Amino acid sequence: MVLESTMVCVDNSEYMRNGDFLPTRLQAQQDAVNIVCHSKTRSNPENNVGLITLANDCEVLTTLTPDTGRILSKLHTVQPKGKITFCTGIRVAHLALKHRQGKNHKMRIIAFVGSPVEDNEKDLVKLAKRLKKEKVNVDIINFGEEEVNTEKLTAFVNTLNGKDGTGSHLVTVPPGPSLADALISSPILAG
Amino acid sequence: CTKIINADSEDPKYIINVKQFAKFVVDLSDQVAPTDIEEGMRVGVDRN
Amino acid sequence: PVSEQQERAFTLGLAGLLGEGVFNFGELLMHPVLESLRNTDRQWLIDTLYAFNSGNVERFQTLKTAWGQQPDLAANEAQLLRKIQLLCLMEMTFTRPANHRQLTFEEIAKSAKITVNEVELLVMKALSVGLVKGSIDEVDKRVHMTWVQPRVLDLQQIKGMKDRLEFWCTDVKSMEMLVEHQAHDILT
Amino acid sequence: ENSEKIKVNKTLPYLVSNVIELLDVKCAVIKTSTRQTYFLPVIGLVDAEKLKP
Amino acid sequence: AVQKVVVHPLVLLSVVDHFNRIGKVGNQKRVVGVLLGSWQKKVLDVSNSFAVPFDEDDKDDSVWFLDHDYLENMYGMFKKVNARERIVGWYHTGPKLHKNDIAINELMKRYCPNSVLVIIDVKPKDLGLPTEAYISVEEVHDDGTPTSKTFEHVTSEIGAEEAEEVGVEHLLRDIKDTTVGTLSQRITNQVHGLKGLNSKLLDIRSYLEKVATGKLPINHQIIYQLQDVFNLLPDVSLQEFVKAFYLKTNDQMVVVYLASLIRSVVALHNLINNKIANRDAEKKEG
Amino acid sequence: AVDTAEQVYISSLALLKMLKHGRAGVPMEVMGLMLGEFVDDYTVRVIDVFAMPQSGTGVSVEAVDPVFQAKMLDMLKQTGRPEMVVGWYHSHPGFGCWLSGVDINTQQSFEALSERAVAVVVDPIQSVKGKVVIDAFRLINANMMVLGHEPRQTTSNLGHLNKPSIQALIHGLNRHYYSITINYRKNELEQKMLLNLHKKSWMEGLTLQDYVVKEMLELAKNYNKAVEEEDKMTPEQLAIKNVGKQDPKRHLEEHVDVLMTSNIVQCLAAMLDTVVFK
Amino acid sequence: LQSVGQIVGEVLKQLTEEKFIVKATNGPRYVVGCRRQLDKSKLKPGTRV
Amino acid sequence: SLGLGLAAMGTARQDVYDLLKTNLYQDDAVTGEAAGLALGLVMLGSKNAQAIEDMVGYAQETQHEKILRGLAVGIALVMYGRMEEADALIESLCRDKDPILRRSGMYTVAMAYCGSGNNKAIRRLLHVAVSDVNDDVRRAAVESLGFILFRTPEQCPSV
Amino acid sequence: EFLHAQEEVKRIQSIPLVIGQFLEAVDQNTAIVGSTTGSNYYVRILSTIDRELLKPNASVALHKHSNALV
Ligand SMILES: [Zn+2]
Repeated sequence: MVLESTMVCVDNSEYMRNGDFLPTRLQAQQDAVNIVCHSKTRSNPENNVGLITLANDCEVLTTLTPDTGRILSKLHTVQPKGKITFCTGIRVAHLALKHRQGKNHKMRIIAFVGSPVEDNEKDLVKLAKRLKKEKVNVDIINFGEEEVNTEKLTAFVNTLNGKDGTGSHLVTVPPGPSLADALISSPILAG
Repeated sequence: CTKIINADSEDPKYIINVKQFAKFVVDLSDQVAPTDIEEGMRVGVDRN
Repeated sequence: PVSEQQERAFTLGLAGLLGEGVFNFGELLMHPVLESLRNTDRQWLIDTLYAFNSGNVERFQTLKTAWGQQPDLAANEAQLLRKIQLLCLMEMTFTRPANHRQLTFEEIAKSAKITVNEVELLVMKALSVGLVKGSIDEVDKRVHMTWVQPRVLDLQQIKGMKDRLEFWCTDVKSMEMLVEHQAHDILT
Repeated sequence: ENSEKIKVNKTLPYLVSNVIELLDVKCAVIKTSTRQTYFLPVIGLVDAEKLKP
Repeated sequence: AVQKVVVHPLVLLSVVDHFNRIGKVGNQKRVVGVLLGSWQKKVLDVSNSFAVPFDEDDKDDSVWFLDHDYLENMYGMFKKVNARERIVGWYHTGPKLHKNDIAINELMKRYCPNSVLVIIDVKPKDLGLPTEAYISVEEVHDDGTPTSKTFEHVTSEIGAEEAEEVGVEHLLRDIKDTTVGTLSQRITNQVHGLKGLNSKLLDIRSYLEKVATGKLPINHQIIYQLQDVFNLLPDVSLQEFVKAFYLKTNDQMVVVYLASLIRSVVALHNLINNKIANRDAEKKEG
Repeated sequence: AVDTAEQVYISSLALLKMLKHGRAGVPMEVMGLMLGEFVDDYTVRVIDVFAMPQSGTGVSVEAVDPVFQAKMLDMLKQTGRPEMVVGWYHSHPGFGCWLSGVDINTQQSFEALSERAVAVVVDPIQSVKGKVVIDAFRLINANMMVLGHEPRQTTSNLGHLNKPSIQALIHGLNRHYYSITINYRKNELEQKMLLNLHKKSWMEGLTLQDYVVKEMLELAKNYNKAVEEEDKMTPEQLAIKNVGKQDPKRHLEEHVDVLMTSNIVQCLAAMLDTVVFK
Repeated sequence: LQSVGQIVGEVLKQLTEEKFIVKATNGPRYVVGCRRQLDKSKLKPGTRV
Repeated sequence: SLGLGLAAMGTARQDVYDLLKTNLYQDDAVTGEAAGLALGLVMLGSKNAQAIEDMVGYAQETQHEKILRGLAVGIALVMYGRMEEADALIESLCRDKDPILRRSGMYTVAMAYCGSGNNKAIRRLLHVAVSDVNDDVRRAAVESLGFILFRTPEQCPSV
Repeated sequence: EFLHAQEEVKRIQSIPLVIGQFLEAVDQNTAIVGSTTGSNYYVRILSTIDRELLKPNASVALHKHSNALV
C-alpha cells in the first residue's frame, strides 16, 4: 500500500467547453480524474486526492482526502469560463502538497491544459527549477487544445525533471478527438 | 419511595409520582427483574 | 473608441452638459476622461459649464454661453440664471469660511447679476431656496453661515493643508504640552 | 439528539407534566408536577402542531 | 449591513494567543482565523473563534491556501457547542491590509452571506481600539471608478464579559473621578492634538503624495465632504465661534462665574472643617 | 513519591473560556477537558482549555467523547502545538467549589490516564473582576493516607497555600482529596492588550472625543449645595454643643470633594472652548 | 437544546427604571432588572414576564 | 551543588563555576535553584560581568519559577558591596517585568549596599515597595531595608 | 485602595437581590429577617444603610448568596 497524495489541477475554460475529446472535454477530464483516483485507491486506501481549476482562480476545489466522493462532487458543476493561469496554479499546487500534514505520503501533481498560457518561458522555467528543488513529481496531460507543441511546458518539464530526473511524461493533446482511455494509458504506463 | 402509575412497551419507561415531587420517567435499574416491577406498585428509586 | 466617445462627449459637451441635469462644480465636469474628449467640443463652452458652477455669475462667460451653445441654453436661460444665483450663494460659504465669507450686498448683486437695490429683494429669493442651512445677516448681506455642502473642494484642497487645517492642529499639541508642563506632578 | 432525549426522559428531573398553554413568537408554558411554571422560547424537540394544550 | 461590529474580549485575546502559538515562525507576519459570531440584529457580535491554517506569499499574493476540512470540521464541532455561534467573518493581523485580502474575502463571502474582516492587531499601540472592521462589496461608483470593489470600514466595539479582568486588571485599575480632568484632558490633547493632526497631515501630504502614490487628492468624496463636515466651524480668521462676544463669550462668563462662586463657598466649608480638625482636636494636651 | 504545595498556572485564555462555557451551561453543569502542560511536578501550567460538546450523561467519565478528543487534538496538531490534557474542568453551580463521589470516579480515570489529573470547579457566583470562585482539587489515595499526604520542602509556598484554607462545604467532602493552589499564569502582552482595552475600551476612553457638561450641571450643583446647607446644620450643632460626653454629630457630610471635582472639570471645558478648537 | 427556558413571573411593581420588583408564580420574589430592548413601557406592573 | 557552592563560596574557582553552570544547564529547577544559590556564593563580590550575564540570560530563558528564585538570590550574591557598580543591573532587574527578577533587584540593592545607610539604595527600595503590586516583591524590599541598615540599627525600627 | 474597596461595598448591592422582611435586630451589625421563602436567618446588616429604616419590618433586599440585608 504505497502512500501517495496527489494535488491534481483541473481546468475550467471556454476551451474546456469544446467537446472534441469524448462528448465534452470537461467530461473527459472528469473521467481522467476518476481513473487516477481509482488507481490511487487501488495502490493505497489512505492515498489522498485533491483538485482545483488552474484557470482564472487557483484556490483549492477540494482538500486532499482518502475518500474519492468529495473529488467526484467537485468535478460536478465545475463550470468552465476562466482564462488559464497555470503559473499561479502550479505554485499553489506544490505548496499545497507541503501544506498537507501527512507529508510522508509521496507528493505528485497531475494537471490538464486546455488553452495556451501567456507567460514568459523563463518565468515558468524558474518555477520549474524551484519545483525540482522541491522534488515533487509533476505530469501534465494537455486536453483538447494547448500552446502548439506545449514548447514552454516541454522546457518546464525538462527543467522540472533534468539531470536524469523522473522525466514524468507530458502528454500534448492528441490532435482532434482523443479517447479518454488513450489519455489514461500514458500515465498508467509511466509517470 | 415512589408510586408507579403506568408501564410502556419496549423500554418500559415506567412513569412514577414521587409523592409530591413530579411524574418521573425512570427506567428499571440494571440489577432488577422487569416482571418483578409492576404497574400500580410502590417502588424505591435512587435519586442519583 | 476615443473618437466615438469624443463624438459622444461632443454631444455630452453640448446638449448633454447644456442640460440642467449636470452642474456639479467639476464632480463630473472636472472628471478627466470626459473633459479630454470634450476638448474636441468648443473649449469656451466647456469653460462656461465650469463657470456657471464655480465662476457663478461669470457675466463675460454668460455672453460666451450663448455663443457656446444656443440650443438648450436659450430654452433654460432664465432657469439657469436662477441656478447660478443659487450657486453664488452656496459659493460664498463653502469657498470662504468666515471673514471673506461675509461679503457686501453689491457683490451678491454682481453674483446674482442684478441691481444692488434689486438685490435687497433678490438676496431674499436666493436665501429662500435654502439648499444649505446657515446664518445670514442683512447688515451688508454678509453670509458667515452654518452648514454648507460643496460638490468638490477647489484646487488641491489648499484650505485643507496648513492654510487652515493641520497648522491649527500643530498649535494645539504645543498647548497640550503646556497643560503637561502646568501640571506634570498631577498627571503622575 | 435521540441519545440525549432517552437519557433526559430516564433522568429524575424530566418532571413530565401538562402544558398550561401553547404560544407563538413556537413557544410553550409548562406547569411541572413540582407546581413550577416555565416558559420555553423554543416549544421543544416534538412538533409544535403535534403538541396539544 | 454590518451596522456595528462588537468583538467579545475572549476573541480579542484569542487572536493574540494564536500569534504566540505561531510565534515560532515569524515568516507569516500575520495571524489568520475563522471569526465566529451571532447576527442577532444589525449589530454583529463576534464570539468564540478558531484559527484556520493559512499561508500568505509575497509572490503576487496569489499563493494563498485555506483548509476546507479545518474550516468545516472545527466550525461544525464549535456550532455543536453553541447553536447561536455561526460563521460571521474572518480575523487577520498584519495591520497594513495585504492585496491578497480581497481574494481571501471572496472565499469568506462564499462561506457566510454577509461576512466581515476584522484586522485585530496582536501588538496594541495607542488611540482608538485594536480591531479594525472591513466589509468587501462589489458596486458601481456613482462618479465612475472602474470595478469599485473594495473593503468598507464599519464601526467596531468591545464585547461584555464577567470575571475576565480578575486575571489582568486586578493588578492595576483606576475606577474613580479623582483622575478625571487631572490626566483625562491630557490624553485627549495628546491624541486629538497629535493623532487627529496626523490623519489630516496624511491628507495634506496627500495633496502632493496622493498625486504621487495616493489614489487621488481629489478622490473619495468624503476626503473633501467629511473634511468640510469637520469644518462645520469655518477654521480661520473671523470664525464667529468663540469670537461671538454677546453669544458664546457672555455665556462662558455666566457659567464660569456660577461654577466659580461655588468655589468661594466650597473653600469656606473645607477651611472651617480643617480649623476644627487641627485647632481643636490636635490641641488636646490633657 | 511525595506530594508538595504544587502551583497550577491558569492561562488567561483557559480561564476566560471556562467561565464563558460554564455560564452557558450553568443550569446543566457543563463539563470540558483542560489542555494543561505537565512541565514538572512542582509547576503545572494550563496553556489552553477546550469545551466538550454538551453531553447528556453529565460530568461523568462516560460523557467525555473519545472521538471528539482525538479529532480536536488533530486540529491542535495542525494549527499551533497541542498539549496532553492535564485533567477534566467542569462547573458545579449549586456549590461554588465542591467534590463528589461521581466526580472522584471520573478523577480516578484521569489519574489512571496521567498523574496530576487536576480538576477545576468554576460556578455562576461571580464578580466583575474579583470573584475567582473557581478552585482546583486533586484526590489523595487511601493507601497514601498512612504516609504524609503533602510533605513540604518550602514553608512560604505552604503559607500561600494556607491563605485559601478550606471551604465549609469542601470540608464536608475534603477527605480523600487535597486542595491544590491555583495562580494566574504569567500574562504580559496578554495583560497589556486587556490593559490597553480597559480604560481606553472597557471603561470610556474615546480619547479623540473622551472629554450634560453645561446643561444639567446647574441643577446638580444647586441640589448638592442645598443638601450641604441642610447637612451643615449638624456641624453647627456640634460647635454649639458642649459635648462634654462624646456623641455622634453627623459631621463629615463632605460633598465638598464632589462639588470641587464637578465644578473644576466643567471649568476645564475652557480648554475645549479656546485651545482644542481655535 | 441550547435554550434553558425562563421562569414565568408577574411584575409586582417598578422599583426603578433599571430594576422592577417581580414575584415568581411558585412564590419566591426576587428584585430583577430588564434585559435589552425590553420595552419597559410595556413592562408596566401586572404584566407576565 | 548547594553544599559545594557554600564550601567554595568566594573561591571563584573556574572549575566550581563550570560545574555550577552544568547544574544550571541541567534544566531541572529544584537542583538548579540550589545551583543558582551556589553560583552566587562562589562569585560573591566578584563583579564578574560574564557570570552576571550568564545568570540573567538563563533566568530570562528559564520556564521554571523555582530556578528563577534560586538564580535571583545568586544574582544578588555575585554583586556584593558594589555600592554603585551594579546600579545599572539593579535598575534592569527592577525594570524586568518578571516579579522574581524584581525581587532579585531588591536583593541586589541589599547586597550592593550591605551595611550602608546610602540614601540612593533606600530611595529605590522606598519606591519599589509602594509601586510593586506583587506581595513577594514588596516583602523582599522590606527585607532589603534591614540588610542595608545593620551598620546603623538605631534608626532601623523607626522605618 | 480605599476607593476600590468602597466600590466593592456598592457592588454587593447591585447583583439581583431576593426580597425579604426585617423581623428583629439582635445587635448592631446583625439582624433576624424572614425572606420571600420566609425562613428566618441570622443575616448581617450592611454598614451604609441608615439604622432607623431597619427597625420597622418594612422590606429589606437580601443578597442571594449571603442572605444579608443589602
Ligand atoms: Zn466534578
